[PDB]
Amino acid sequence: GHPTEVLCLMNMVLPEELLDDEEYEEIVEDVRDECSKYGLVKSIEIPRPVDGVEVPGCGKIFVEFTSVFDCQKAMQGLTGRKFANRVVVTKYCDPDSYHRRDFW
Amino acid sequence: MATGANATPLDFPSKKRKRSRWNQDTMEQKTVIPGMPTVIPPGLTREQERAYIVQLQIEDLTRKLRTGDLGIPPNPEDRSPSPEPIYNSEGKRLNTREFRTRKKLEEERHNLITEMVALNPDFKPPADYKPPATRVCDKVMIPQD
Repeated sequence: GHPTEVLCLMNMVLPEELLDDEEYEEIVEDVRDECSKYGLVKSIEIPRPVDGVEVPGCGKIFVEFTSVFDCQKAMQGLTGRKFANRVVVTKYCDPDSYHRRDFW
Repeated sequence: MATGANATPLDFPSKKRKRSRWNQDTMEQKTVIPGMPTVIPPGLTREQERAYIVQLQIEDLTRKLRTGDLGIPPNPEDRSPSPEPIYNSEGKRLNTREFRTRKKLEEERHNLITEMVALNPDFKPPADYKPPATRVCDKVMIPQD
């Protein structure tokens, strides 16, 4: 009673990082190629506060998956890892909220 | 071919094998294994979610101060030199770097402690964490009516 459709990626992105063009392209690209190892990933939604435009809420990103099958086998292997020096808290997200970027 | 061709830009998928973005052990050899799921269960609150997340970060932070597991520096390329916001009268000559790192770690943990205690009043902080204010005198006095 948890699988929805899209994967969630928390505790692995700071607002001081999602503000640079180098850091951004580094996360979106890597996170993409990685997420595309357990199945198929439609897209990826990662906030990018414009000079601090979307800071009040920044810190949580994710990817739009195609099926919960691979989404499950993915998060089950992403939990307990480390983006750099902090344990990544992975979870599940509703495709609906994703579309509206409601972040729920 | 009929008329003209569009084709595709030549670019093979990179960022596959160069920099690990899903490690677990740093500063030392891989042997210390953290065993705790991060996924959050269906049927909680936004406050409790943080408490569950932060508890894991608190223990992992404490792990860091306990063994010295830092791994990568907070600022690899330092910005423009800037002093401290806190007023300090004087420091030790033997102790300063060590403490700066370890205390900073405690502050990371404490940041989460304060948050988790606010989110959950029943939360039990780690034993090494001490409540601020050393206080004066011995025990409590007696108010008379």
